[PDB]
Amino acid sequence: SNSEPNVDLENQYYNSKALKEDDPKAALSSFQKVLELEGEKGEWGFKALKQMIKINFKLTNFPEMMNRYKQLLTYIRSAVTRNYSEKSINSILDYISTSKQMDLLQEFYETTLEALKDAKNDRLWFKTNTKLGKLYLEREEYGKLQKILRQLHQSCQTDDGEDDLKKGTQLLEIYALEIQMYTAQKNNKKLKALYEQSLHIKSAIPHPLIMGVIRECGGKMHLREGEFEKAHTDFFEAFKNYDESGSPRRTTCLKYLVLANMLMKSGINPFDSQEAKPYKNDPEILAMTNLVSAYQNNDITEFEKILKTN
Amino acid sequence: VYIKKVEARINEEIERVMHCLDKSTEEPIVKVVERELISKHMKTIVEMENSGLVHMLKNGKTEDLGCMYKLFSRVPNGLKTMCECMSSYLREQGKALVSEEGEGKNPVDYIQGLLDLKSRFDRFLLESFNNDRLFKQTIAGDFEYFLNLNSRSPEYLSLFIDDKLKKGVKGLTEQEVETILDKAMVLFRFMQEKDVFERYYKQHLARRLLTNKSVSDDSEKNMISKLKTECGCQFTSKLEGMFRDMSISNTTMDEFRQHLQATGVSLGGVDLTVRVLTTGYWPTQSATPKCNIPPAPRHAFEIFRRFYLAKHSGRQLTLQHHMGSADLNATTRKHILQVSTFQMTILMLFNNREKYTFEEIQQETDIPERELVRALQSLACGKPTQRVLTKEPKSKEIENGHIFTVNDQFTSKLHRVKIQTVAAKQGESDPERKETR
Amino acid sequence: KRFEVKKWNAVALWAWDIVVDNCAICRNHIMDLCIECQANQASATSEECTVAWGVCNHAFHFHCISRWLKTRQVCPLDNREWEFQKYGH
Ligand SMILES: [Zn+2]
Ligand SMILES: [Zn+2]
Ligand SMILES: [Zn+2]
Repeated sequence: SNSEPNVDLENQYYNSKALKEDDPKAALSSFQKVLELEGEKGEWGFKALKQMIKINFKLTNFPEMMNRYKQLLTYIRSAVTRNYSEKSINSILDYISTSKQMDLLQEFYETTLEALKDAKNDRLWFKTNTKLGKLYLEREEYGKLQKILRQLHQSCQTDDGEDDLKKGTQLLEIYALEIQMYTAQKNNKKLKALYEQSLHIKSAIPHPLIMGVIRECGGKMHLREGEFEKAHTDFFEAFKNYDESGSPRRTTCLKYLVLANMLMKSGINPFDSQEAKPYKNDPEILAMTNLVSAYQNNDITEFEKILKTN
Repeated sequence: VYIKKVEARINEEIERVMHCLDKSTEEPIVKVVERELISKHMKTIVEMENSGLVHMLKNGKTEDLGCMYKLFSRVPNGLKTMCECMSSYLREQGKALVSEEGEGKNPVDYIQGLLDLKSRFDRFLLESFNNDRLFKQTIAGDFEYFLNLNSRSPEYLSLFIDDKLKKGVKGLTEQEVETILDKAMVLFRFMQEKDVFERYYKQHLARRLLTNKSVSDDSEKNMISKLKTECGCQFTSKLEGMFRDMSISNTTMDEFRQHLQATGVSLGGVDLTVRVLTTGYWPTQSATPKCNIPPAPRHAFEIFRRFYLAKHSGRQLTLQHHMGSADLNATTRKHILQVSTFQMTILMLFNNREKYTFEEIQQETDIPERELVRALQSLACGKPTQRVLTKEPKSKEIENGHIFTVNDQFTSKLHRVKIQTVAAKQGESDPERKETR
Repeated sequence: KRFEVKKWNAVALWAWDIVVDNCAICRNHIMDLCIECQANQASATSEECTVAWGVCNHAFHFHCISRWLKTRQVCPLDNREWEFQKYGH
């Protein structure tokens, strides 16, 4: 196929990249000269600006880092593909997240928010809110998380309705944020409401972690009511999602699946091929494995001994 | 001009009868007169073909269709033949466009040309027919008829989406991109033998992802959302897991990056971004070959395999060469080359010792079949004036005893210069592709 | 050297292997016949008793899952409808 991008621009950008390991003051001027000589839109200059932010964040240079990020925000909506742009931006957001200047983190976030609003790119503005939302749940903040959830929900009404038919993808993130919200609060009334609202309209392509979290709440709700088949199914998918992603809660979710599997009065073994293999011999799961072995063998004396021992 | 004249005749007749006669005076006269005038004139004028119904629709006369709809609606059995003639014209237009005879038609242009026809007819329906249900039913039924005619069509359809997704320059705004693909699947619904279409659709979505990244992301999830809304589970869910495994790849690397932050890696592992996918969604390319690995990647793969077998026990990895890329730093300046995990073995042997031939790379490499030849020719055969692997017996065909050299090619002064001629004839046509079909 | 590799972006595929275990319906093993083949039939001549692989990547004896499909059809390890994607190992 081939397509002549530019001969001079790529040379000068990588020349500055070769000078990155040298003194930045000469390199950053060289990167700026690339941007001035960039002229036409800067797929390479976008990389140069991305590298400049990475370099400046090393030597604690925020003032122009966000000002050039605003240039990147305008650079998002000109030529660069959405896939590369938000992957670059997500890496920028993750790279800023490395330090602990949380004030600068959210100043970066709020500048990101309104910029993506302008170019009708609420797709990434939703993702940044989800990125900011997940961070909020980790440190238990709800004052602005609720505002985010309302704004994300506000972007999701089709005026008369409260949901779209393609933003069911978005409602996955919205409810997953709310699932973790009421996990700490232990609000069973909202937990079922979230799950019921989720189930019907969430039908879409989810992120594996989101699906596992949604199903994990459903298994808890079903177990707290009495349904064993539904709780077992929800724990099954949540553990399946955890395996693909790699969340540490997979072992804890497996314990949920084992208990639900034993509660439905079925001799079926909930390890099989789904629960890999080594998880049977895991020290935190070996006690559960012994419970399954005693449950299948109907050894009440051995079962009760394991209950008291562990 | 007759339709305007008869409309005026009705208007003056109804005006006279309500003002010069008694109060009601309208039911018997109007119905019989309207029925006779409309029935005979419509039949005799469409045979004449002198700017009748088919001609006044071909040139795009919005007013003529609008006045015809508002007049023929009063007489029963008028819309029935109106849609029948409209469907017949659509059939004639469809056959002249879905014609299969003649090779050399662009699949992207074929759908796009037909796509404009659907939008043009929809615009006429909205502007003139006032969104009549009968007209919508007939065009929907007609579109179901002429779209599933040819056999070689699901293959062409999947290529149309591939062109749209590969590059978005044509209509940079996502609204134009999404509209083209929105009503494109309207054509998809009117297609029987979905199994053969799915298999073609499975294969090319891999082809979209396995060459270059940075397609769209956000709309890629969006176009998947419409996919599950319209098709079903079994064949489509496999696709939705492929892009899901792409998310699995980076998330698995997020854990791998955490290990990179904790433990520093030596020269075997300077700069690695490995990827982890599941075989349950991503099909095998051709055979998952078993070629050799350069020593620096050998250590990197060994470290990753050891890490994956220690902290991620319960699954073992299989190495392959028909996937990925690399950045080969060459060295008057230092320009980094690019090899898509095909020439890495060939260049590594050259670094160990130059002046090799086809026999050298086929005896001490455990190299697969002609896919080597197609990969080998990516550096020598069919190359522009940016050659990174030259030979003295320059020929299109690849012989056995030919020596390879290297050229500077300062015309390729690009510190990261990429070789995009890797594909070339990878998916060639005729040799052994039709016989296995 | 003249050419040195700095970056590499290979893709490492993983597949659940050593899927030997137990046909959970028969509780004997993934192979070595089933309860309907070691306790039920005695002749076992011109017989088969293969494995049965589904869309959800689960594995059972062909005899065990087919008989389980009489009453229920929901793959008792989940709520999936258990399409039949393969037979044998
Ligand atoms: Zn069995
Ligand atoms: Zn059997
Ligand atoms: Zn299953």
